[PDB]
Amino acid sequence: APEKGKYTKEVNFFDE
Amino acid sequence: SYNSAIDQKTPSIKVLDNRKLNVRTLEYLRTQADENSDELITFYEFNIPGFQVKSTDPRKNKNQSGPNFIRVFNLAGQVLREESVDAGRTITLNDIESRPVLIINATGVRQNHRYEDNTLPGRLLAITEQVGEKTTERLIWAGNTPQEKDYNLAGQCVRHYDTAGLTQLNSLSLAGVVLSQSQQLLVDDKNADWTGEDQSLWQQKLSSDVYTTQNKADATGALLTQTDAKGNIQRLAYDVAGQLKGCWLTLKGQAEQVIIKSLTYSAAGQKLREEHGNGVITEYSYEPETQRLIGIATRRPSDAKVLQDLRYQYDPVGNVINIRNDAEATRFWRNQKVVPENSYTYDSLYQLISATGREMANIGQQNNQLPSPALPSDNNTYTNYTRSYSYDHSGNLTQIRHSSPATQNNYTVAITLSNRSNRGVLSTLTTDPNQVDTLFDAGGHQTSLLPGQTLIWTPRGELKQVNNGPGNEWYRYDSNGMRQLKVSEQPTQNTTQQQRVIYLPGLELRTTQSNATTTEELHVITLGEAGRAQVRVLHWESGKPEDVNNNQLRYSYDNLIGSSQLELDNQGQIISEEEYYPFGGTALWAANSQTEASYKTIRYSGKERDATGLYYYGYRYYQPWAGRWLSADPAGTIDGLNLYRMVRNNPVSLQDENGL
Repeated sequence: APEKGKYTKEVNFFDE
Repeated sequence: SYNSAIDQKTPSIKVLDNRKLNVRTLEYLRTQADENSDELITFYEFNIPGFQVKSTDPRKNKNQSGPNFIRVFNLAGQVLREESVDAGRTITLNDIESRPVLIINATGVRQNHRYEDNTLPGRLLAITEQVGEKTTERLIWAGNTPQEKDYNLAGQCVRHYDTAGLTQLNSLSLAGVVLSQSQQLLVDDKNADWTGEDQSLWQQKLSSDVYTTQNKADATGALLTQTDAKGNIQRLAYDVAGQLKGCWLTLKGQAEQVIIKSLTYSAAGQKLREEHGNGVITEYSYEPETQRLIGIATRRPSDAKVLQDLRYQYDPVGNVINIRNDAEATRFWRNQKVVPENSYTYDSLYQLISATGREMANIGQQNNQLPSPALPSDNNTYTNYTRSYSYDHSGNLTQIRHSSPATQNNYTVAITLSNRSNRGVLSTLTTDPNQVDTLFDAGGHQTSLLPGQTLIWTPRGELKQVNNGPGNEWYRYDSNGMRQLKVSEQPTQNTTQQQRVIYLPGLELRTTQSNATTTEELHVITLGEAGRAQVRVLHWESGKPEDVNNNQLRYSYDNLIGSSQLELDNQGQIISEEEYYPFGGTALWAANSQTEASYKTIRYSGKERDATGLYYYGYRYYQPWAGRWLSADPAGTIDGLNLYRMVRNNPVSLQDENGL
């Protein structure tokens, strides 16, 4: 889905 | 420099019926300030039990053609039939427990889901995609043996056979974080057909290489460290707020270096200051009042040099209208050191109507290819362009009018749309609005990318192959639909020329082979999220180039939406620089070497650009010369009735996570 700039989200180094 | 005459007396009205259901939504569109606003009415029809049967966008209501969607519900309100005008017809049956039993998509592919019997808890066992009968998935659940409880494996799916192979789960932490998993891949001459009961005849379809990866996690379940499938260990540290504050990489057989030595945050948890093991310090500035990102200042504290300083300006609503760079131009552009200001304007529906910026001089017309790099020797410059976009009332991008003065490359490019659908191709393919839906599948996936290029799709609507003229390129996906393989088969020189990429957790096994030998083997170690200033390490096991050095660290530096625009080495010198057209095309592209430009794969919005030009966004593929997606929306009407639209036609302020 279209979300805003990437700065808003929490850091994520490892997921699936 | 925002003009509010575009938005005067243009509200959004949701009209209700006597049951308080939204039967019309009303928009007012004013493209330029002097003229009058245009009322656009989207229609939603409801039956007597109160479910949304048919919906109609404002462009097809003027054409007097049918609705976009025609849904048929059961007595509980779940969709049994969905005749979309862009995604075809979907027939769905669920059982008593609302689990899927029978799905028929628009290409006529019947999907099954058989579960456990009535004496078992009814977990999923197999999935059959009948076209003529393939058991395409197979789930092996675990028991409560004390060997299973020692690794917390009780009641999990230990072996999960899917459309790309096997994903075996080995260990779980006390929170439920996977601490060890392994995965093999299906061989090239075989598809997923997991029929039968014995699993010994399923390992002869899998590769010999079992790629196991390991983790360690704290009591809060946050991942502390991660070993890759080759032995390269990333290790993270966390501060007292639970945020991430550091990162260390130790390659296999080497010591432990520093990748991130400090990472502080704001009060809202946004990134504030980050110093890398590069030494380069980036610093994010925010609005006090709205907490919007108003600055990305990348500074190298060895030459007192500001490598980039992007100051953003906004609308009151949060549309990016002005990006200026207070840095100087890099070493690739001789005789000029001022970076021009990027200005943007929007419609009343907040879709991009005009955009200025800088582009290279020898770029020519934009297409699927990316231009040649600007080396530090050929003393080339950049010029100023401006693009203007035009839309119809369905929100489809119909025309990009690139007008670049001082070079005389003024070209327009049109997207020719249908009358009944939002399916629209480039004007090179077809100029007729009636022969556009012949270029798509029944499910709405595009079948021809360019005049000499055709696309082949899986039963579940994923891109199986981009057929070029002499050389194909095929992919493989897991059960979630994420890409696990990319095999580019170039044509015959005297034999095939095959380039294979394996996507692993934190590891890309990019390899190149001829007939009998591997001529290049490259292990790309990734650190972090793409679009979140990712660091890559290119380690060559075989077939290294002469001029590059091994274990080359490439520190990516991203703009607001995550487009990788600067790559620096471990010392802080610039490797490659990139600017983008607003809908994703490569406008400016400078690099230190031609062979150091061949290894930058993640380009725009943190997404990997393939050799075919399409960007891989998770569940879908995006084509930046048109601003369209390659298929319909796999989730449906999450963002409006336009299943092929980009990020609300607002590609500077918004970006799409994972396509879906």
